Amino acid sequence: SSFVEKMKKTGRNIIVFYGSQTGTAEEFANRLSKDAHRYGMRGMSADPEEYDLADLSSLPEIDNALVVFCMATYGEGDPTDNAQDFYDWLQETDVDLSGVKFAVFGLGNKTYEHFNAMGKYVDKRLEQLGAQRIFELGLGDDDGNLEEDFITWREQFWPAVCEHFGVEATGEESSIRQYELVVHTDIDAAKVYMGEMGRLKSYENQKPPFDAKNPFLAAVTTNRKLNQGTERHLMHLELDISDSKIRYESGDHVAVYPANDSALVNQLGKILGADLDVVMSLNNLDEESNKKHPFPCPTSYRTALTYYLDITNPPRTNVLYELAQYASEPSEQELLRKMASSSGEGKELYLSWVVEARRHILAILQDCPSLRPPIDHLCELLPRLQAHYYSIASSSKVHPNSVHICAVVVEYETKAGRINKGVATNWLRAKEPALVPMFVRKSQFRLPFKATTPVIMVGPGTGVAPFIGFIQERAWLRQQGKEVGETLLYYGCRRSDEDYLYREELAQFHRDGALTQLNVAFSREQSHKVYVQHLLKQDREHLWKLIEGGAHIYVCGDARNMARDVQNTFYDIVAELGAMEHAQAVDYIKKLMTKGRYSLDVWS
Ligand SMILES: Cc1cc2nc3c(=O)[nH]c(=O)nc-3n(C[C@H](O)[C@H](O)[C@H](O)COP(=O)(O)OP(=O)(O)OC[C@H]3O[C@@H](n4cnc5c(N)ncnc54)[C@H](O)[C@@H]3O)c2cc1C
Ligand SMILES: Cc1cc2nc3c(=O)[nH]c(=O)nc-3n(C[C@H](O)[C@H](O)[C@H](O)COP(=O)(O)O)c2cc1C
Ligand SMILES: [Ca+2]
Repeated sequence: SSFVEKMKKTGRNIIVFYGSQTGTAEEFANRLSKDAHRYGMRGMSADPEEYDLADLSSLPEIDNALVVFCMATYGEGDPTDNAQDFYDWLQETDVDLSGVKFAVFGLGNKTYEHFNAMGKYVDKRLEQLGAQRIFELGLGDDDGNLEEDFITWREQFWPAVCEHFGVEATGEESSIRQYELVVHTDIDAAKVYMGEMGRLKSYENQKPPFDAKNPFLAAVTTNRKLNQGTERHLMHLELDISDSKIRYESGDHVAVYPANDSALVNQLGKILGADLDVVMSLNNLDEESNKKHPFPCPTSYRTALTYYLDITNPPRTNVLYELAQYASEPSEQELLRKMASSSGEGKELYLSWVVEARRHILAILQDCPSLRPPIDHLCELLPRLQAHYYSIASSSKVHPNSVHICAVVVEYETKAGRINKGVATNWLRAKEPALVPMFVRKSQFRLPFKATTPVIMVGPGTGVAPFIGFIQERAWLRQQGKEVGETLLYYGCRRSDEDYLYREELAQFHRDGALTQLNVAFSREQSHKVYVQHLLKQDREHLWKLIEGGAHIYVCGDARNMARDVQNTFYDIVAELGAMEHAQAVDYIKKLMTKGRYSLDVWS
């Protein structure tokens, strides 16, 4: 299957590939594909992995061929896994792509080292190869508002396509269902999905290998509150992976498929007067597509809203639009409709009423009571429930049959006056010591190859997680008689008497000599604030010495402000004691990252 041939046979001329890991690039690519119709074109969205991009040179065979790439960037400016083959292709190929027309929208996050590196590389590479850019590279920023970055970009993409191929707005704009409903009245239980992903019964009859499509149901053997206060809830979990064949190393991530709050799901059924226990199936009206269902079908609505659908984040604009038609009351519909406009008051109303106020789907149906959409249409609009990532807090050398998690429970109050709860954390929190569907995702965050190499670990708050495993492995290495270099932890929290994670464990590790140094910064213990970077600055002399000697630096935690301040402080350090300019120090540090001596495991 050549993607070009498939376009020819299904009559399409616009193909939008998506580089996606948590499914955002997918919806974006899907939304572009459906837009084609308004401009007299026929487009399709596709997963690059399922094809050979070297076929891009056969695109001229289709009249008015146009390829659009929605690419997301991951770990150290790399391609999502489904686009690794494509990336590999782009670097070794020197094929001539004259005649190919393209546009690229990258999904990125300014708070990461290589911002939108994938999108930038694809766009730059296609031009070098000869293709013709039909519109400027799009730079979505998940730190600002990705959605807005998208609709803004889209609004200027279509017109630009219209002007190049000589087409126009068919005017037409009638919401088209992508799936068709079918109720299953006479259905056996052995044929109904109860929340497993991929293969039916995969949860009950567990067989390896276990990965994202076949999660291992680990038993929760330990779940204890790590902090003293009751204002927040930091917890430590231990997951049994015995009999799973799963392997991991300190630094890797453990992902889990949670379930929504059962009461919130019930509230939804009640505000839609829908019997959630009705088994059903949603079939793709495009018989030639691979996505026969938006999620494992057949399955009840309850199972769908609890295990396969994201009903907690703020809905994207295109979702608020389709739902407007179910708003009888004049003023409520008004509200919803505009919320999709590019800019104007509509952008502002969306950011304020939906995003800032953090209104989820229920919250909306509650603040627009006239709005009574059918449960099956909603089930098609909403995004999939994603796996959630946590930095493994254990060393496989010490706990080969157990994966540890250190996490803070997300719970806060919204402007709208509701109590918002985090899906995975509240779900994990209610797990009594009983199963969690998980899988390990390999990372590049790793202890030095040589045990004698020093390590500087900077992890405030839950950022301390991967380091708990690092410390265990380093203590275990001293025990096996190996010589180990210095091991310093720069931890931080608010008050030694409230959120000091693993206080006794770390204190004990230090007493034993495993932890060479334990430096904690309490940000709210005195007048002003003490952060990890301040302690890092004070130790400039020693850190420089270790750094000049070949030490490995690790930073884990808040990506927004922490990661950048800690890095700014390491800049100053190298600049002050390295006898060089700031800009040379920035170079210095950035070189360490490429040598693998300054590793980052940051999130937000
Ligand atoms: C590679 C990686 C590693 C990670 N490692 C860890 C780890 O070791 N430990 C850990 O605890 N977490 C970690 N995280 C964060 C973790 O994956 C989840 O995002 C977190 O546990 C929250 O999930 P949730 O499902 O409970 O929240 P969700 O339901 O997904 O909700 C989260 C969203 O709620 C919003 N939010 C949170 N607090 C507020 C507030 N006061 N006001 C307004 N909005 C708010 C934010 O917009 C946030 O994006 C990691 C993330 C990545 C990508
Ligand atoms: C582990 C991880 C690593 C990331 N690395 C980068 C990065 O290097 N550069 C960047 O611009 N954005 C980075 N991001 C942000 C994503 O690119 C952004 O959230 C995007 O919307 C994800 O798209 P997806 O849902 O389609 O996979 C990262 C996100 C995660 C969870
Ligand atoms: Ca010290």
